[PDB]
Amino acid sequence: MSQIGSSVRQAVSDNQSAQTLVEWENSEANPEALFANWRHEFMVDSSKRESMKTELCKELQALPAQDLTLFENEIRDENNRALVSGCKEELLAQVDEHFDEQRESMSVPGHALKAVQSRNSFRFPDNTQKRDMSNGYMAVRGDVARKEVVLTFDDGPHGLYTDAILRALKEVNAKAMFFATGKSVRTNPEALKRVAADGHVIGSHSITLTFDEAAAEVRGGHQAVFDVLGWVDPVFRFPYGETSKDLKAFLKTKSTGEFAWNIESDDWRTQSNEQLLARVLANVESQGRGIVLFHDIQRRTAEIMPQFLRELYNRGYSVVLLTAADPSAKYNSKLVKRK
Ligand SMILES: [Mg+2]
Ligand SMILES: [Zn+2]
Repeated sequence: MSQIGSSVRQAVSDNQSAQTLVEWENSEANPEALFANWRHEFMVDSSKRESMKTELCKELQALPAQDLTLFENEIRDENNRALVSGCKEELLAQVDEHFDEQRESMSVPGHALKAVQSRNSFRFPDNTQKRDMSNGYMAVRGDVARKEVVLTFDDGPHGLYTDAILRALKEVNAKAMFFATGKSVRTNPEALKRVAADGHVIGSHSITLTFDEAAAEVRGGHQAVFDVLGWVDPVFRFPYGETSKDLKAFLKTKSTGEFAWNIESDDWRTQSNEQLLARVLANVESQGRGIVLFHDIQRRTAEIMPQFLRELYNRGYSVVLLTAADPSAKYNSKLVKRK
């Protein structure tokens, strides 16, 4: 199996050795990238298909279940159906059994795959705060008060996990900001509509360039949201670590807020549910307030969301939604083409 096995082991290794999100973003063995390349190889040489399948299955089946979670989204992705058809059910049983075991030790269990009403029976107060985005806006902590946090979710919607996150938020009257990506929106428009219907803010996150190529990436995610909903909030998040002064100026000209964050979840890193809750809550406490970075495409984030929300409440934190001061801004984005 050596090249496929080497790449599988490399994904796991790089995920553990990365010190930051940006470093992990720099990996050459990101599972999404690995499977995009395998789909291409599979397409272009039919003589290699059966051996790719047997090898991929053997190498993924060799992983400990917790490590296998790194590849879960690729295994679930119907685009990869032919690659994993030989072992999909078995792999997903291993991952599902892992999250079953993880759930046992939680006082407020969640479930990313099915609709569960958690044990949460509290309600965060409404707390929506307006920001003038007409000549842009740079958010790090978002100008919120002590013990206020803004929950933000990148790269969705996912076909399953986002709805679990929505259920968790709704149960406790929490609102959030979603920075959707074009690819996810095109795959899952009905899920995006459910996010919209639950009162959340929805902007975009680009994913990869010359200035014009980068600007086109900024427009494209915004356009995808707009094409589904008839609006897109004037909020945008760069590809992590982007420093371009030109793109920052562009956003201001285009009356769109630029959202960074100050509270890391590290939810990109394979880890136990326990570890993830500990890291994100330690960072909430360390910072005291601000903007939290989650990914609604990360299963484990959906699994821990009810528990996370209960701990925010227990710890005296309140959830804030940031939104444009101009309620019409979402219908008149300078990043989208009408009609
Ligand atoms: Mg505004
Ligand atoms: Zn992202």
